[PDB]
Amino acid sequence: MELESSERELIAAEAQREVRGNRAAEELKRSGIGGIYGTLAELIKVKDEAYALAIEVALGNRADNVVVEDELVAEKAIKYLKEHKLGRLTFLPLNKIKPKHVDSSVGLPAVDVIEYDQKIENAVKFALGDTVIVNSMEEARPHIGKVRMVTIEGELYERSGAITGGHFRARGLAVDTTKLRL
Amino acid sequence: MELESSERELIAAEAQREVRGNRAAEELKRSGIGGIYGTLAELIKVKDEAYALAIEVALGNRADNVVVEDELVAEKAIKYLKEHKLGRLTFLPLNKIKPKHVDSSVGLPAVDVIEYDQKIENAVKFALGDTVIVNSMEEARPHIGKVRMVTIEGELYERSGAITGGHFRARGLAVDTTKLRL
Repeated sequence: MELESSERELIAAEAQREVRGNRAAEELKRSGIGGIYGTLAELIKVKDEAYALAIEVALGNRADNVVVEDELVAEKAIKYLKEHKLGRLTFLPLNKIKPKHVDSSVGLPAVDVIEYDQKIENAVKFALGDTVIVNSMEEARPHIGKVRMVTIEGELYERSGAITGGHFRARGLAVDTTKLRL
Repeated sequence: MELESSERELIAAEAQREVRGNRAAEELKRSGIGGIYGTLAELIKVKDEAYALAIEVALGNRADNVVVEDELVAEKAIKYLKEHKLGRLTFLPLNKIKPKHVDSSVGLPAVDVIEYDQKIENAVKFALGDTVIVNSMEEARPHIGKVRMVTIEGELYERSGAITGGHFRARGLAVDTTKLRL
């Protein structure tokens, strides 16, 4: 991230996602259930640090979704979660999950700035396939409700028209600007 | 909820949503910004306790979304959140937000079991407008990816094909079945 504020935002966003979310995905890899690939967070790599915040924001909770071979794998995994009291997960079955697509030239498709195994493409395009990265809130307002957009600084415009904004980074304890304790 | 397990699930789901989520919506009502109606959680009432868990699950995080008059209200509110370091919110602008609709006879439309002010209908139908309530996971599998469904016991099938399941209720400390301390 170029700006300090952007870097702080990214660290904060990442920290908050860790607190929400459920490490149960790890326990699933010891269930013996085959056909579980992992979370999108484990499967997607950002190609360019300039878009790290945009991709974190555009993935949002989808980062914690678990990619699986099919709906049978999902139902088996859900039984395991229930039996072992491991909370909840969202599963993305490769044969069912519907890819989304960009249908405009408003900006840079988010999928262009990530790397992932072609095998899980349906899951990746479901999460990020119609997301476009734009530079600011100004260059976004005309398309609210018609294009999914994320700004470089981390505002999110769902295609539905839902708008998400504000700082990820918290206020924290105040720190004297004066050097009162050298 | 008929079953004890369902009631426990509902309490747990509600408690978990409270911990996630941000009470910043309350601070917004003191910003002087007009055209803010409140969160969907404050605006929707369940008509029948039998569907309380289904509606909690089908709303999910949308329960914390803030309904506003238009995108101008959203952008003003986002500036306020940033200035006062109040974290993030998702806004639903009534003039932009896209209602969803049920296009099948698979089961009971979720909107049929709630009450809400007609004024915010676009926001409510955006969240719940294509959700159908079905009785179990069995009566659901054929339509994975073509109908948004929630089971009475709280599994969620997004129209995309994403499947969410598992207990909301936590294991907790073990409790002797033996009466060892009368």
